Amino acid sequence: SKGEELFTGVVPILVELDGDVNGHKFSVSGEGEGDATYGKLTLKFICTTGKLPVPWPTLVTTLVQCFSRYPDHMKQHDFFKSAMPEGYVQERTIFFKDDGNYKTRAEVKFEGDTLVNRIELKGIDFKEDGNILGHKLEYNYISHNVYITADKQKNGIKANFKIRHNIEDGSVQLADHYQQNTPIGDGPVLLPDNHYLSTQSALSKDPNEKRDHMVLLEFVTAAG
Repeated sequence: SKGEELFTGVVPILVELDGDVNGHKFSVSGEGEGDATYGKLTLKFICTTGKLPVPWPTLVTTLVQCFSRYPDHMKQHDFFKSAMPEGYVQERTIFFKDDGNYKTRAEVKFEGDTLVNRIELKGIDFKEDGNILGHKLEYNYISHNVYITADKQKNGIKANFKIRHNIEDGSVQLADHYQQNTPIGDGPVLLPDNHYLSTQSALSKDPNEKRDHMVLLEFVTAAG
């Protein structure tokens, strides 16, 4: 089980995101640690360019599934850890219903003992007065699952899932995700049988942090 050993204890994480939505540029940096044994992620993200032009909840999925807890009987289906330390490229298109879309390209890999997630995000066709640019989304999270399937044609995995972002009027802003992950090394990786990753999220704020930011606590477990 190559790559698994790199996740046996607590691992420091660094996230770097460069975005541009409807021409509005922004950057986000994140730091924290992951404990894959418990499928636990603890991270704090900061918008280093000022005010985030989009809702923090809409960036959660974009901002390291290698930290998921895979039950012992499912260890042969952990594509994410198997690609380490070289890593994998993670790409998505996220369609916000009745609004614009995000296109993301990220590289997740180890740089020394730090697991790094470096992201490029481009958003187009958003409504200036819509739920995203207008910041009309509640600061929380309710979606949990994603069905992961193998993508042999690309020697990786893929997934399609909907994320629901609660709005104050009781309605929901849908964010339809289409995902594809491919290894960075020419090395071996595990192409998994179908399964789910179920994530419990928790968004919060550091009462003593003045910069625009997001504190995130997540627990992810594989099943199915």
